[PDB]
Amino acid sequence: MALNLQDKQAIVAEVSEVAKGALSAVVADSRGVTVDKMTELRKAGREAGVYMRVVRNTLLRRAVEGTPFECLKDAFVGPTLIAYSMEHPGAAARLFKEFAKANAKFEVKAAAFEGELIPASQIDRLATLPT
Amino acid sequence: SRVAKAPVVVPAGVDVKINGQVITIKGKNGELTRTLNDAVEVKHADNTLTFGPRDGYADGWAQAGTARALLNSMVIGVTEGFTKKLQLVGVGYRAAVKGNVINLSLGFSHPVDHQLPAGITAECPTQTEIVLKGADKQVIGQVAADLRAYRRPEPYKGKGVRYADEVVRTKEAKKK
Amino acid sequence: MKVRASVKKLCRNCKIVKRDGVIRVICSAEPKHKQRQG
Amino acid sequence: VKAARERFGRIVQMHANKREEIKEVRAGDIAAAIGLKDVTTGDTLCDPDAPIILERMEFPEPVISIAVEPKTKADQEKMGLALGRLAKEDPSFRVWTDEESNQTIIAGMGELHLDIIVDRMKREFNVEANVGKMKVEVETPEENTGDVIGDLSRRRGMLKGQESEVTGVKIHAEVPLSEMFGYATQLRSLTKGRASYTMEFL
Amino acid sequence: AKKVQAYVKLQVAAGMANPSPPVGPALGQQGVNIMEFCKAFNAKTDSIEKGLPIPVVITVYADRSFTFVTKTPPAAVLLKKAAGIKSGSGKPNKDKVGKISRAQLQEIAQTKAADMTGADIEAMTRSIEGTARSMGLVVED
RNA sequence: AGCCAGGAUGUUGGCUUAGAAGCAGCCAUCAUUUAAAGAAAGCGUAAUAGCUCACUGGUCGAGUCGGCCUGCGCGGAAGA
Repeated sequence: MALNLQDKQAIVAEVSEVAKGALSAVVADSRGVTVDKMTELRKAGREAGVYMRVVRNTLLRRAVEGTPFECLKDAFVGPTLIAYSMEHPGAAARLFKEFAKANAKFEVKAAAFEGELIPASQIDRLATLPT
Repeated sequence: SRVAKAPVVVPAGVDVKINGQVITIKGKNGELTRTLNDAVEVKHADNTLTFGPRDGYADGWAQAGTARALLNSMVIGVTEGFTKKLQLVGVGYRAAVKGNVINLSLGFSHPVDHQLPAGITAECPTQTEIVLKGADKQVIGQVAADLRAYRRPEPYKGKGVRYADEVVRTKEAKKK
Repeated sequence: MKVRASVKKLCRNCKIVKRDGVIRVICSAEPKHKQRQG
Repeated sequence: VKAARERFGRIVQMHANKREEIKEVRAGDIAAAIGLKDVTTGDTLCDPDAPIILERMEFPEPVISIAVEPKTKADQEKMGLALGRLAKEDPSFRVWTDEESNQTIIAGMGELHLDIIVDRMKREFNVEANVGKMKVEVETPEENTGDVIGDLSRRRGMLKGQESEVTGVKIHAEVPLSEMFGYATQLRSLTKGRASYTMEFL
Repeated sequence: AKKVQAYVKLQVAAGMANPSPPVGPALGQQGVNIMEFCKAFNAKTDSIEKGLPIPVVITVYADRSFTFVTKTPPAAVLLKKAAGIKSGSGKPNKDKVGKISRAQLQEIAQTKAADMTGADIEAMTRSIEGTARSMGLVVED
């Protein structure tokens, strides 16, 4: 039912969940196994949260129309499917960790663990904050 | 129609010679000539080829699409050539080649020799492999089929000549 | 084949082709689905 | 084995068909005794004191039963003696005129086996005779299950156990007795001559 | 070297580990013998289903041994022995199809959320709730 | 249209509790687990594997899909 009106609506209905929470994820379509990717998206839903939308309506034009209002670099979605997995208690939580650790094993591929960084800042990951 | 509404990307390194409706190409490998149908119009336009409906004919686009496909096949023939692989399931089915006349040993009762047409290089990498190469899709396919028709595969074991990709529909004889 | 005076698609992989005017059913799944004349 | 007395007159040891009479045989020899009117196959000949039994008490079960009738209704004595002698020779080949009606029925182990029996009857004990007319359990390779069951369902055959062992598959089937008539040969061509069965009156 | 690649569903109720004798080992494709027939199921087949349905996987891997992180107490046994009424599908539209209640749901939620889990512990709980409710009849407790 | 692939591990179903097998009988039973889970698609259907009901994401640049009415045609259509 990914029609034009449902797209015009779910573009914002999927921009909102990643624009109020943390970064989301994306998972390609290469090879999901009877155990690996099935039970892995299972444990994804289990630990990550019961709000993540592992579905993918991530057309390049639908993205540029809906999501690009904030963090306008979403229309490069020529790449494969998206398993959108946000995070509740702050940014880069267990969902982001699982996606980034699944891009290399325990799944087909996680499309470089796309993520959504509102800053698009200089070249440094979020690791310069010890105590 | 859709295929006819598309340009043939004729690379640099092959000679294109269109005249009237008779077409001629000269690539690295061979030389290919064929007169298109009267209802087809051709033009080069800077390192490509076009095919459209020459006026006054109903299936102008149909003939143009056929001609586009033929000219692409000729271009890729003279560019990289074609290559048909054939296999021989069946006891003692040799495909010895001498000159350019394959000596098929399918053991009917008698020798069968297949005179190839001009433009087919028929080597036999193994005892039960044929590799017909050359620069014309249609004649290579037609000679490969004239071969395979000697012993079309059977349904019960698959005995006979087959294309390298041909999936045979093997079936069970009967209860007994 | 079958020379039924009414050829129909007996399976899903049957196709209706009209070689030589004669309307034929050719099926690349089951060879018993090969019919001749519409 | 029989607990009786046998005696010797001619001892012959020679090629397949020829017979070279000798005087005595020692241990490790193979010869043919004569007039031995009592010992059946697998029974032990020995001096009055030697082994009561020497193993070998098992041979297969016939698998094919057919009836038979000579050209003239009254040569059935000739035929019965022929098929008592041939049955003595082949312990895997029975004969019993089943007293259901009267019919003299012949149980061998194969179609060609029974052909051999009938032509030996016509040639040696010359009587030209024309042949005529439960919970089954079958083993077979686990590739011919589909056809053997298609064959069993082709016959009025209901089944009992869908159990597969390890070197094959054990099929159990309830089929008529007036039926199957050649189930061994049908099965052998069907199973690549690699199956056994049994049909003993459920 | 993987999990069950030999999916052949022929195993009678869990009183005996994958009972071949009964249904008949038509799934005779099993390479299992008296070496792998008493290794792990014989020693960890007590606290899941003792005389109830707990379907066994067909896992035979190429570590030259048989071992894996086995599933939880099966909901198939949980909702058929936590019921009293051992019925289910087949006679679900005529009479009692077995018992299923919120108490059985809480039981299965706190029990089978160890290894037979899904998109949540509570989500596999809803799994057991479905395996208990879709029986065709439940006691609305 | 053409292309990069994903369907259970409560689930021999709780099942006619002899399963008649993550796709025989069978009732029905999304069964969260979703770019997906039907307890039923052609393969083995009584059963794996490797192509896979269904479904979609990824590609890709202008039309596509089925019906209904209608004209004129096509097969049906073989004899001395």
